[PDB]
Amino acid sequence: ASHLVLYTGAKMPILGLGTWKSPPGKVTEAVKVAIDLGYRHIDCAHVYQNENEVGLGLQEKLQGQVVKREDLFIVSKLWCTDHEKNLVKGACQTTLRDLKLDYLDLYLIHWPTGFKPGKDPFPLDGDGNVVPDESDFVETWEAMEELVDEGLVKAIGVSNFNHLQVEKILNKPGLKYKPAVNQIEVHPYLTQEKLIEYCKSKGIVVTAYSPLGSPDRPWAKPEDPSLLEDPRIKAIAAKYNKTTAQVLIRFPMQRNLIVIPKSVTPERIAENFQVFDFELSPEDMNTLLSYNRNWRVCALMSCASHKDYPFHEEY
Ligand SMILES: NC(=O)c1ccc[n+]([C@@H]2O[C@H](COP(=O)([O-])OP(=O)(O)OC[C@H]3O[C@@H](n4cnc5c(N)ncnc54)[C@H](OP(=O)(O)O)[C@@H]3O)[C@@H](O)[C@H]2O)c1
Repeated sequence: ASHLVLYTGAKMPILGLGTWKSPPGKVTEAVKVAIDLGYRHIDCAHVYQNENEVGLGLQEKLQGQVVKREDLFIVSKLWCTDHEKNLVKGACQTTLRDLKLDYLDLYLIHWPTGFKPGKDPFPLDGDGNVVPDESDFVETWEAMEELVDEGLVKAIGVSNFNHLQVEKILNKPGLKYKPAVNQIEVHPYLTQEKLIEYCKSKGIVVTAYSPLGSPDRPWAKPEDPSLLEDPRIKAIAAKYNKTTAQVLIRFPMQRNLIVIPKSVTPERIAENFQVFDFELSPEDMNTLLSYNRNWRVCALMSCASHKDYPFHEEY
């Protein structure tokens, strides 16, 4: 479509640049190059440790009159150690200052899981699992609502919430704003049609993260399945005279999901924008959907015992 529309009215660009694992000394040029290629949406997060450097690229493009702030759709996320209601405004302000922006277009609760506050991002105990705080994400949701009320963010949403977690927000007494977006892992090996269908029935947009399976994820050990080099999808690419990457990016788009592929490589940032020039015929769509192995790349195993760990539920 080019954009999907959130329930607030705001047009959210269907393709965005992902910045997880984009190193601080590469992400400014990547952001700059992307905006030069026409990307108008950047997905960021406090925990990626490069929002300052994202802010540099953006500032350059905005002072250089290459883009108007209204044309940009910048997303960031509230980290797990900042879920306590009193910590939320502070975390949104750090992110705003680092990004050098006055408001965010979308701010997401990054994971349902609140971790014990402190500077350490993943506070681990002696057994090695993560330490929980004393908060419920419904209380965090309320402080996220105050950010809308003050004009710090134009829309709020969640990420990696299962449908019962989304339900607990939707059914909250006093709910002022509902999640405009649920950003979740989606790719052939985790097609997520139940959660997607659910959010779509509730009028929540879906952003598919890790559209290519994340080759650069630290935990990639040699025996892993590589979506990009899986001969089956490379074959349907060959037919399309498109790459495995461009077709794995076209797939969520054809499902009416926002896609945010990550690349710091200029050439691949341009290739990933070169997806608006074709359609996959319905057999192809069915051929990729049938690869649902329910293979998660972002499982957060360290937090599997957490009361709000999202993935013990089916969807
Ligand atoms: N909410 C959440 O919990 C959450 C979790 C994970 C990810 N996300 C978001 O989703 C974004 C994308 O997911 P991801 O970074 O995990 O992985 P991804 O987009 O599936 O894959 C990124 C990897 O694939 C490579 N790649 C990108 N374009 C390519 C192309 N055109 N051809 C060949 N290889 C290509 C990248 O290499 P180079 O970068 O070296 O080019 C990088 O190694 C993240 O950056 C982040 O913003 C959100």
